[PDB]
Amino acid sequence: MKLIDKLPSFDRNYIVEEIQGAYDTELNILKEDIDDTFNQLFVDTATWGLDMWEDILCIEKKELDFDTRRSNIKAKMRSRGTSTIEVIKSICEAYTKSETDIKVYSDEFTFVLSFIANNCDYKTLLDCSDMIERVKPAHLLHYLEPII
Amino acid sequence: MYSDQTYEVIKNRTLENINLDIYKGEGSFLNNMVSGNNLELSKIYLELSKMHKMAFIQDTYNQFLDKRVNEFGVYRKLGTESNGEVEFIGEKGTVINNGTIISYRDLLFVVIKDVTIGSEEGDNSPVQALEVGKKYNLPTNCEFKLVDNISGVTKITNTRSFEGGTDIETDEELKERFYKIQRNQATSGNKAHYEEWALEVDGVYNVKVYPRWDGPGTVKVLIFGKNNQAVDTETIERCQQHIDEEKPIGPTITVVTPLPIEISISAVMKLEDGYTLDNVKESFLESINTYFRDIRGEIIYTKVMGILINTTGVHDLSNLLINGSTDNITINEDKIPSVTTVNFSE
Amino acid sequence: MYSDQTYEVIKNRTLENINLDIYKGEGSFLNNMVSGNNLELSKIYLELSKMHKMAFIQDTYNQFLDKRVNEFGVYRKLGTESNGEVEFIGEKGTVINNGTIISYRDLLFVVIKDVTIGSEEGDNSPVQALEVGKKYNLPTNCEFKLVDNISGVTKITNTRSFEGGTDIETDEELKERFYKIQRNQATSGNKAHYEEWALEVDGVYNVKVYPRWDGPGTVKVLIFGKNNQAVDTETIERCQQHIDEEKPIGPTITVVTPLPIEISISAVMKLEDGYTLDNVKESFLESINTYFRDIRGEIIYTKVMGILINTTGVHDLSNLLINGSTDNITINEDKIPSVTTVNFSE
Repeated sequence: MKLIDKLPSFDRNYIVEEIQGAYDTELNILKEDIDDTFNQLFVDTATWGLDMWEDILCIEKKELDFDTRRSNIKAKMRSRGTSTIEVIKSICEAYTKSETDIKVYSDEFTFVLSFIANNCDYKTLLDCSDMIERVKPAHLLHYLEPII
Repeated sequence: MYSDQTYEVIKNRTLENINLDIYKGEGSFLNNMVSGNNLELSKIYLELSKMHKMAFIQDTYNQFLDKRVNEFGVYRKLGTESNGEVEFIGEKGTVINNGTIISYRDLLFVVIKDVTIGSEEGDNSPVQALEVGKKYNLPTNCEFKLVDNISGVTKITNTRSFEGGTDIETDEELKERFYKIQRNQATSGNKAHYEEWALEVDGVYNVKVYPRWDGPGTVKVLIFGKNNQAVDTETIERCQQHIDEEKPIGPTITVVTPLPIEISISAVMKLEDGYTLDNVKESFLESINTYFRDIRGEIIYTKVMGILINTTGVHDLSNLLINGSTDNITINEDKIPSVTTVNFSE
Repeated sequence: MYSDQTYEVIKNRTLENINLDIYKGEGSFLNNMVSGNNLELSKIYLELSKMHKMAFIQDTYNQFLDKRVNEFGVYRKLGTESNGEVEFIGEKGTVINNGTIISYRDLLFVVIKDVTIGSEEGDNSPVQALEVGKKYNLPTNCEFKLVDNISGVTKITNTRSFEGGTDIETDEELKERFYKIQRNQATSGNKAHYEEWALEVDGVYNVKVYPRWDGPGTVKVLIFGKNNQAVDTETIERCQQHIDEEKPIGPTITVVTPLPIEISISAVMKLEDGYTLDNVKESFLESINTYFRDIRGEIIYTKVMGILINTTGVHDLSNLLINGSTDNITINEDKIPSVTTVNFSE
């Protein structure tokens, strides 16, 4: 309807109306595609574009939900760093499933964690120790101590 | 590219794309049919050009930056309303309830607590700005006017300048704040990151970190209050728990405060006419307090005697003694002089 | 979806959507104009697909990737210019002021210190490379040429090799660093954070961190150059001082560089017709150099023999020895094989 308004008066026949109606339907399709792509640009409004966001994050996860994917993307970015000892203690006590006391000496640069042996298994203890070392500073050394 | 893409260029391109029996010329039916769609495509090209600018992190709008920071978590600051205290002058016994609004010029302000004129509680009531902005930070001695007329109230003025009025954080300021946050992260050893948490306490303004004070891994925290005046014990404690909350893994942390140093002085001087011992004493103690504030390093005997003779009312002085000696007094670190004894004899 | 819509599908859709009493055939004027419009629309759809690719910047390199990396906090390390000192030889009393320009081949250099030939301050003046790049790291005893002719100056040579010319950043290196950081789950005070600190330094292609190498509070930091090469002592010093600026206070950090392993080759080889010793020696030198670049583990005496016989102009060889032996030699960590002696005879 836009072009026929722009088009001259003597071209007001039915053929022009039909062709311009088809072109206007094509315009609507194109503009809704443009809007969908612009939504895909933003993380919140993207639906199928989150795959490349995950690829940039270098983490591969099976598709579960768009909101879940966005939450995982938000979690992957920053949200790192243990501000104090309490962060590491709280993270480790989840694996140990028991209270843990720390005896840390600045002169020794030594970290020690005491936990009940019966509560936490050997394999999960090794996994928790590897995760701690992944978090624990290179100079510091953490000691896993099972209470007998 | 997009600048090259225009209605005429794509018109010629599409005319070349279509080869057909009928001749192509200006004013042709098919010419107009193609031209309209090519104008549409030029509009689409302009939209696609704007796609680039709106997709970029720079030169974003309010909603674009809002989405980016919601992804990043560095939320924009909306500003704070100005806060101040005004004095109500009028008929005694007049009661002004809470929620009353006072207007100075075109600005609008609201009174928080009830104030009674002539009451024992006083005629001063805190006033908070209705909206955020630095324009609400009214200075001292502003004659506030009631928006709604209240009998018994005549004049309203503020004894203190209004503070707290902060503008809305613009896009660019939050942008460089986010960039600085991304470039620099909290670290254990960099004294800037550690002293940042200590500086978050308003009482202290200078923070010093002393590495290797009790062996390896030992960090000594030195803080300075207002103009290097010791803060209260509760302030030291709360700073201690705060820094411990943000301290790294397994340090030994000790917080110290500036230590006042007593000063005892004694001198024999001849006072000028019309000047007593109390006047020269107060003037010299004020001057020497200023000097103690501005002195760095050891106490200088000659500076002290010069500021003493420069004190008005001093004609001739002799036998100036500071803490039992006339030599320069060495000031240790984190120590400030404090006048305790003044012995002036005429 | 831009990919869902394709040339022929949208062509047929446009043809079908309008009901025509006119028969539609191939090569028709209506068909030709529909084909032209479809060509333009397919160009638009391809451009939209390219814009989507640019937004996700997967394959093609563009400013979008660099800006997004800057959003994530990683910065493109442009590099540092090479630094060195040259000797001015000529008539005594000539003064070479600051900013003097000296050119070696295509490379351009600038004099940093005002040096007078024959003065008590010496004839040596520091020279900094005018551009960033490893090509400016000239070896010692290189002859430099004055861009601007100065009377009384004859010879310009450097007593030592130039250093400090870190290579200019490439998009591939930045992308690899971003990707490895993406795998890296860093933490304030963890091995990943230290290796990221090492990555912040110019010329640090590879990072190796060894925790508790000496036990309590000790970190062993190992770095490599391009293609697992050594790094100059200046780069190590800059890296360690930057780390100490950001590292936790108290840990002991040791930064080292790989050291080469010298080898000597002795063999009796019957040369082919028309080939001299120098040509085959140079060809075998190139072959063994690229083999060392492509080697991993230990040098294999059999690979050495094969890469010697495959050399052009080599007919029959005998008694091949690497360091006087036919046994494979282990190439340990932070160690590379270096060719020092080549002994070939017929």
